[PDB]
Amino acid sequence: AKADYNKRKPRKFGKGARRCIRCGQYGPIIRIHGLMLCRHCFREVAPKLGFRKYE
Amino acid sequence: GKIRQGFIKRVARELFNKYPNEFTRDFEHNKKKVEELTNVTSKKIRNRIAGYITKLVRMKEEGK
Amino acid sequence: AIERYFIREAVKEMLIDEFLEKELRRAGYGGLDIKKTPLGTKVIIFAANPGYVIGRGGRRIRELTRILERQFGLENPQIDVQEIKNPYLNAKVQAVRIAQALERGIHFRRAAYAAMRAIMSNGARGVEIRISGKLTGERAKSVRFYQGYLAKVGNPAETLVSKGYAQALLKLGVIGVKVAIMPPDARLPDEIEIIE
Amino acid sequence: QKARIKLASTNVRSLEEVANQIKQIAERTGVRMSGPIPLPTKRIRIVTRKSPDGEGSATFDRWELRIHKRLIDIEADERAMRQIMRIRVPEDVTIEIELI
RNA sequence: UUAAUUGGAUUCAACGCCGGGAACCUCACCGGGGGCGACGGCAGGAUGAAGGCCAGGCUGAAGGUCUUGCCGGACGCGCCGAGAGGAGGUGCAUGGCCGCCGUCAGCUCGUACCGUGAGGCGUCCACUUAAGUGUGGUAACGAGCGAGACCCGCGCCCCCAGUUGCCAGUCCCUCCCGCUCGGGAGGGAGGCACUCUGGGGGGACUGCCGGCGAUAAGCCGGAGGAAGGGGCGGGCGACGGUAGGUCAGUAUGCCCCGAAACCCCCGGGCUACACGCGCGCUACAAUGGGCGGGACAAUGGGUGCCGACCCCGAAAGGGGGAGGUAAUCCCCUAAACCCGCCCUCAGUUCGGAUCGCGGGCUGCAACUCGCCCGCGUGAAGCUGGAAUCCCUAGUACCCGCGCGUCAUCAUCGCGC
Ligand SMILES: [Mg+2]
Ligand SMILES: [Mg+2]
Ligand SMILES: [Mg+2]
Ligand SMILES: [Mg+2]
Ligand SMILES: [Mg+2]
Ligand SMILES: [Mg+2]
Ligand SMILES: [Mg+2]
Ligand SMILES: [Mg+2]
Ligand SMILES: [Mg+2]
Ligand SMILES: [Mg+2]
Ligand SMILES: [Mg+2]
Ligand SMILES: [Mg+2]
Ligand SMILES: [Mg+2]
Ligand SMILES: [Mg+2]
Ligand SMILES: [Zn+2]
Repeated sequence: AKADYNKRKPRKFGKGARRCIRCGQYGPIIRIHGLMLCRHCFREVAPKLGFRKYE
Repeated sequence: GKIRQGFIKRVARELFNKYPNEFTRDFEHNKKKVEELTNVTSKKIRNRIAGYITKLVRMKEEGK
Repeated sequence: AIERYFIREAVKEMLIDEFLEKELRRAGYGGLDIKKTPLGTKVIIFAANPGYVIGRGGRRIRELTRILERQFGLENPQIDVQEIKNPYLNAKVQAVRIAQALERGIHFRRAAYAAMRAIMSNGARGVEIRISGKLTGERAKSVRFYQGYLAKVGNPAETLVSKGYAQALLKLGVIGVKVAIMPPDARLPDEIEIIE
Repeated sequence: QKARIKLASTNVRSLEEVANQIKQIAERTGVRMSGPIPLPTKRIRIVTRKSPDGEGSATFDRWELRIHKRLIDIEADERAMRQIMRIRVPEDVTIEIELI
């Protein structure tokens, strides 16, 4: 089989086990309360989610 | 700097001329009158306006 | 616990809204609403050209329902299409319209002035439009159009002014369009009236 | 023989409306209801770096989400139980009913 | 220096920065091995295309390929266009976002007027303010954005509410002490007093008194008060500039690669080491070190999880396991501090770097290159030149704790 030379391994931990659900980046993922978003993407969609900057 | 704001002065002067015989030299009476005669919702702004009106009353009574 | 439930629902709406915004661009998309009923979900879509959304007697609404049920987590969806309430008071719609007008080939000054004229005619207190990109040459530039009353900073600017942003893809690159509009019913803190 | 009702919302006014409707329903009938007890508010706070790159002074955003809660106890009476079962809550309010 | 030690940032405004605590992945670097061309067409193709496999060689391992023959039925990279994809070049082609000038007080408009014109006036003068914040005079008279107003929290009082929060008074039962006149501790009834939790409201306005200034704007000093003169701490950063940073978060033009610069797998590297520098931790001891004993928190978090309680072990740890989707159960009986004894100014009973042997946990994997425990060993350091940093009140100094990152790992960031 030649298709087996393109599939990735199913990792369950490490930096490679989590991707942003909006841009697909690895790395700075916010894992709080089940969010899966980069620190970059969270800033520009936070008002739509109901967050506010009170202080 | 305790500098009074422009719109406070403007509204206070407008209220004073419209009802000259409505305000006294007592802060509480003026506070209630300002509360009832306008649509102001901020408690701070009401106090500023009432204080300036009190000053105006005592200043005109003295005759400048 | 309870916090995880609220966050999970908010993300679904954000993803669906972005997908529809990218998908229904030619139909003048203007937001959505999701309501939960014991039978399923009522999904209301606001647009300016419902014909494009429906797409010649079905064949597009069914596709959208299938995509929503499969790709996203909506159960038993049911899509209704309505009309935008105040198109000239919505900044997103106007920004997208200006971007499309630019993509057609109109000079940016004409588009900006036409948009401002229409918006002010339909009863708005103030409007501002900003256009940035490679306008008239290879050195980038920004221009700004304005008239009326508009509050830039503080809490009232956050909660009263409507804002919108859009991208225009031309032959030479992208052009950014920003629009801000103040509704006619907005009242600033220092506007006090004397009761007669 | 008593029912316990839990309410939660991100908008305080809607919560008050639902609580007032339940209180009026209990008032229009002879039935004792323990008053709406306010439980502690949930605050979700997230702090993030502002810049996309790493150059410049470091500045931070503090985003916050608030969830308000209420608790009501009422004795199970079918004449009033149906009335509260048919009230329609706004989409941003969560309601849960259990019998104890 | 190396096969590679991937790249960006260099005064303030680069150097615990890119949330950058990289064992694999992340990854972009080095050695090696495989896979990929929608759609048009050319050779070819049921007399079977394209594709897949039991065993055994090549191999780090591999139907990847070869040997050995079995499979299945409609397309066809052996060829030409075209295309997918690109952490490949360009931040001096762009969008968006961010730092700095700067939370500084600035930047403009309508009509009139002055100058041939570029321009000027308003926006100037005196006093005043944290402020182009105000009061008077003026060829100016009036407006806009910024400042202020606005939003969140903290401190004082009132009303409503009484569970999963609170326990003062009253009643009953049980157990202790100086034998019980008296004083304690649990449990059950019962209650919303007190604390707390969270909705609404009150309260401060230069309002009152005395001076200075002009009798204006304001300033200085007192009473009463929980609070006194932006009450205190935060959020929100105008028109523009900086060819400042980012195309290596995402979006995007042009140029390149396009059977490799695309997609996977294995092993290395980013962890090297004559040396220069930034920010820190631990110390150089008595304003202490050791041993035994005694006290008092808050913020947050928990189902891929927090785990009380019992048993085994010297420790690190191991075997069961109540309750918890949480004001209910758990993390969770902090340290600095106080009392008693040993050491008495010494490279030491100061300091704990470096190294030997042994025991453990996470993980698919612990050598390169993880963290913890026991015994042993015992480096420099005895207060620091020229220089130079932070801070005005519950602030600085000193002391620990929580969350982020996270299978395991905190001398870090954000908070208490
Ligand atoms: Mg480097
Ligand atoms: Mg770090
Ligand atoms: Mg590491
Ligand atoms: Mg690696
Ligand atoms: Mg630049
Ligand atoms: Mg002239
Ligand atoms: Mg001049
Ligand atoms: Mg001003
Ligand atoms: Mg302000
Ligand atoms: Mg540059
Ligand atoms: Mg490194
Ligand atoms: Mg020692
Ligand atoms: Mg090792
Ligand atoms: Mg010494
Ligand atoms: Zn992202």
